[PDB]
Amino acid sequence: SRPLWLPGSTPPAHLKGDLPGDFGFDPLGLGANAESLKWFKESELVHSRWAMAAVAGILVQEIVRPDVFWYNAGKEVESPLGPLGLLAVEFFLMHWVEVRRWQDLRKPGSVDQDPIFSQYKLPPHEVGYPGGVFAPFIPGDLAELKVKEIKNGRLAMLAFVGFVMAAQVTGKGPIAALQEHLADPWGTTIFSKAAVVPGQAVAPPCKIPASVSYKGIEIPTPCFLQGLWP
Amino acid sequence: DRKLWAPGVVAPEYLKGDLAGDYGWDPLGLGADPTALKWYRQSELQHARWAMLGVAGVLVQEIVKPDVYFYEAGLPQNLPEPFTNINMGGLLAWEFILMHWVEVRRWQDYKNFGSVNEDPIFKGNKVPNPEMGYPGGIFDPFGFSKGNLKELQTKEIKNGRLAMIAYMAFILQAQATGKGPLAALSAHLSNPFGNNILKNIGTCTVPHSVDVQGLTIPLTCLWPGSQ
Amino acid sequence: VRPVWFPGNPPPAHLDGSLAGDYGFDPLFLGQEPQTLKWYVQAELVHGRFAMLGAAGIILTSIGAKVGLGFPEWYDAGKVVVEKNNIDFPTLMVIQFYLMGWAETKRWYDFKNPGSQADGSFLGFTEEFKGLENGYPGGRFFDPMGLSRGDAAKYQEYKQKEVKNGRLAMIACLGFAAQYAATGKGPLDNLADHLADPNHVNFATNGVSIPIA
Ligand code: CLA
Ligand code: CLA
Ligand code: CLA
Ligand code: CLA
Ligand code: CLA
Ligand SMILES: CC(/C=C/C=C(C)/C=C/[C@@]12O[C@]1(C)C[C@@H](O)CC2(C)C)=C\C=C\C=C(C)\C=C\C=C(C)\C=C\[C@@]12O[C@]1(C)C[C@@H](O)CC2(C)C
Ligand SMILES: CC(/C=C/C=C(C)/C=C/[C@@]12O[C@]1(C)C[C@@H](O)CC2(C)C)=C\C=C\C=C(C)\C=C\C=C(C)\C=C\[C@@]12O[C@]1(C)C[C@@H](O)CC2(C)C
Repeated sequence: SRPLWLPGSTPPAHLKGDLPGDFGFDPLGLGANAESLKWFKESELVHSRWAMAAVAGILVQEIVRPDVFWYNAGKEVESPLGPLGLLAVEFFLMHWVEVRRWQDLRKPGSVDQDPIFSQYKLPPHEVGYPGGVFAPFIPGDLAELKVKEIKNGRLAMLAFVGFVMAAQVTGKGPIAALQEHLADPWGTTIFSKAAVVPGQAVAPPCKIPASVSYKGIEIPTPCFLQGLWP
Repeated sequence: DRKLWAPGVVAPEYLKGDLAGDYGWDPLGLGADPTALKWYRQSELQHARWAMLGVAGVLVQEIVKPDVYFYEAGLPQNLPEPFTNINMGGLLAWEFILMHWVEVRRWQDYKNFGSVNEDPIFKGNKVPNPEMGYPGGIFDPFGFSKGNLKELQTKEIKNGRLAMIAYMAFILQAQATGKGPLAALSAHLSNPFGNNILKNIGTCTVPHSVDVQGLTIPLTCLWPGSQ
Repeated sequence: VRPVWFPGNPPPAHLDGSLAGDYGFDPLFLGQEPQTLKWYVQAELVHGRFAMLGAAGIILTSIGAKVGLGFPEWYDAGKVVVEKNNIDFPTLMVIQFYLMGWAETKRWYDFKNPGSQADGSFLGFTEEFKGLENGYPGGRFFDPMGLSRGDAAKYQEYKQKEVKNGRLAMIACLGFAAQYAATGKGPLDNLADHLADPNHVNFATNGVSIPIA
């Protein structure tokens, strides 16, 4: 009926195709429970959106400021607002917005109302897709755009994971590593940097130091799952 | 199923000649499960076709360039000039991905028969499927089928069984006497009593290991003896 | 009919094909009594889950020590941990026993009284601690993803996989112990020594396992 992740497989009984991006992929059956599926839907949406913003951010940061490594961009900004003032502002603002989102996740009819200016509120929406003031100028049909969102978001999740694992192995940014691959397509793969056989294991060493200073402390900067690296 | 593999044997009641090259052999009873019989026919076709390609490749590679050992042709320093000392990692990547695609497609044709026939990009093009293992269409472009299909399947599977035996023969000869197929044949014809499987079995000419761009491939022989 | 540990041998009557990993293996008839069999089922599951965690941890830390990261072997990690970090081993042990005693007494008194532990006495948590089956607590805390909920055939397949990987991990931890006692080195050091020379490097060539030669 609908396009599936495996063009010959049968989707699980709990994936009927109603959701955007529903391609019948749940081999572990994590979304079998109807209550867990709502939470995983919201987590997929926010992971997608965070990862899309983050991938676009790294790319545009690499283009505008190639002077700075995105993996090191946390300890190289030197803003006048210090580390902890920024951390406090971020903590409280993100706490507010994420607790609001969480309260919409639990009891959906709860939080559409502005807590200051009562005249403004969101229309009755679906969980994960607030709408209202969050969505001016929706260009076209909403279903196809939800599908587009979740597809670009899955791609961007994999893209951020790739940024991480190509910045730990190569030590270079996304476009820098892309040019590294284009300048040597057959030698700069992960297959051409690494190989395990029954008798030896060659893993790529990390280009990220194990610790960095950042103002009088030593932040542990570990490779993600080195050792399990091929 | 007629004219079985032995004069006095009976065919098992699941081998009745509906498959090509059915001599009713199955002495281990592995095809008693029909699921397993389907899967084993597919694996038989895969081993057969890959072994026909393999014997063809070893033979034509020894005939075109006898300068190169087929047992050592996989080494990157023995590769042709456009590919000599190529990075085996990127090569293995090309192969891994391009074969994962096609073999997963074939496997999904095994699981759900007739579900991966259509092209997934240009959805106007459908490979047919008379049988599982015989796609046809773009895989049968000359159109030798839509004729005697059972007889051609029989020819295919017979030559494929022979090619499997012949390639394992090539491999074991290369491990024993250190020579290719035709080199071993000419070495037999040079002295057909002092150069045969006697005085050559028991000695494995394969090294204990081979360094390939940093890796050490363990490089075993199919039987023990003399390094 | 059903796969048995000893093909041909009929399974015992008390081992119906209902529990996960039921292969009719009870030569000593230890679980012949039903309540004792429930107790031993939960014991097998706890042993196997602790052994899965232990095999995974030993394997991961051995991988890390083998590739060169800052890891001791599993037989040296306790000392290294309590001496690198100035940790008092008595304090750590009594904290561990306090917490595990709370948890395991809750276990025990849900086994004795399955209806218990769900009254809201702990912190008001009622349904997070009621238990689905014996040895399979479930709920939003022990089964946060809801994998027991929803698909039931998937749940049975997962029970089988759990008990079987648990038995395999118990065998694996017994193997780690015996391999340390014999070869005196790590598990993946043993594996690399075996992959180097599969012949001439095995349990038959330690002089410990087979004392004949
Ligand atoms: C954490 C991010 C995240 C989350 C929560 C979800 C959640 C969901 N996905 Mg999505 N998905 C994601 C990332 C995510 N996805 C990515 C990155 C891809 C591209 C590979 C997809 C591709 C995809 C498809 C094609 C489909 C779904 C579907 C679903 C739904 C059913 C599956 C389920 O319940 O599992 C819940 C999932 C989790 C709880 C996350 C698993 C975390 C485990 C513990 C670790 C996994 C490690 C992972 C393998 C490492 C990968 C990294 C790298 C090697 C690539 C559910 C709403 C189906 C759907 O829409 O049905 C409604 C569907 O057809 N997903
Ligand atoms: C995923 C979010 C994210 C995060 C955490 C970062 C983090 C960072 N970026 Mg990147 N960036 C992102 C997305 C992100 N970026 C995107 C999407 C773009 C494309 C527009 C960029 C383009 C970009 C450039 C061009 C540069 C950075 C730089 C930086 C660094 C300093 C930022 C700073 O001084 O704050 C400044 C803070 C502000 C100007 C205030 C925020 C702007 C207003 C208030 C809008 C915020 C609300 C709005 C609704 C969006 C929120 C939704 C969504 C992001 C969740 C820091 C490492 C700099 C760098 O390289 O540092 C070394 C740098 O030069 N970023
Ligand atoms: C302590 C761990 C432990 C426990 C409590 C159980 C408990 C159980 N198993 Mg499991 N099992 C285990 C480990 C364990 N098993 C391991 C490691 C394997 C793989 C070898 C298996 C393989 C297995 C199969 C294949 C089957 C069972 C079955 C059963 C059930 C019926 C038998 C019975 O009453 O045993 C009671 C067991 C004990 C009271 C513990 C035994 C302790 C003895 C007294 C000491 C000797 C153990 C050993 C020989 C010594 C080795 C170590 C030593 C050198 C130090 C019961 C739920 C059957 C079933 O239906 O399960 C649902 C079944 O078919 N088990
Ligand atoms: C092969 C291992 C395995 C498998 C198949 C299961 C399967 C199951 N468990 Mg068991 N369990 C295990 C290991 C396993 N468990 C271990 C090691 C522990 C101890 C922490 C537990 C503790 C436990 C409890 C307390 C409960 C279950 C429950 C369940 C059921 C629902 C969850 C589920 O579907 O799991 C599916 C499992 C997987 C898909 C495996 C995931 C693969 C992991 C992530 C690999 C990586 C491991 C990593 C290296 C180390 C993890 C560290 C850990 C602390 C997180 C199901 C029968 C619940 C139940 O029966 O509900 C009614 C329940 O209450 N299990
Ligand atoms: C989880 C399974 C497992 C695996 C994969 C390995 C793998 C390995 N072991 Mg270890 N080992 C295991 C379990 C395992 N072992 C157990 C359970 C023991 C205790 C008996 C040992 C004791 C041991 C020693 C003393 C040595 C090894 C060594 C080795 C290496 C070479 C193999 C060898 O010498 O034969 C060992 C193979 C076995 C003991 C058989 C595997 C386990 C069987 C199948 C368990 C069967 C249990 C049975 C179903 C129920 C029992 C009850 C029944 C009696 C009624 C290799 C890396 C050697 C080494 O270090 O290499 C350099 C070595 O010296 N092993
Ligand atoms: C696939 C195959 C070979 C493929 C070879 C290839 C790709 C070769 C490639 C290369 O060489 C070249 C071209 C050039 C080189 O420079 C590079 C390499 C890469 C090296 C061989 C299979 C070879 C397969 C063989 C020999 C299989 C034999 C199976 C038998 C006898 C089964 C028998 C039974 O199962 C039944 C039938 C019934 C049961 O009841 C009883 C028993 C008896 C068990
Ligand atoms: C082998 C085993 C049990 C075997 C039982 C068997 C065969 C039972 C057989 C029978 O009863 C039946 C079935 C039926 C009866 O009719 C017949 C018999 C025959 C009687 C249990 C292992 C059980 C093994 C377990 C629970 C292992 C847990 C391991 C852990 C926690 C490891 C922790 C650490 O290693 C790390 C992770 C890091 C280190 O630095 C720190 C430490 C702490 C050392």
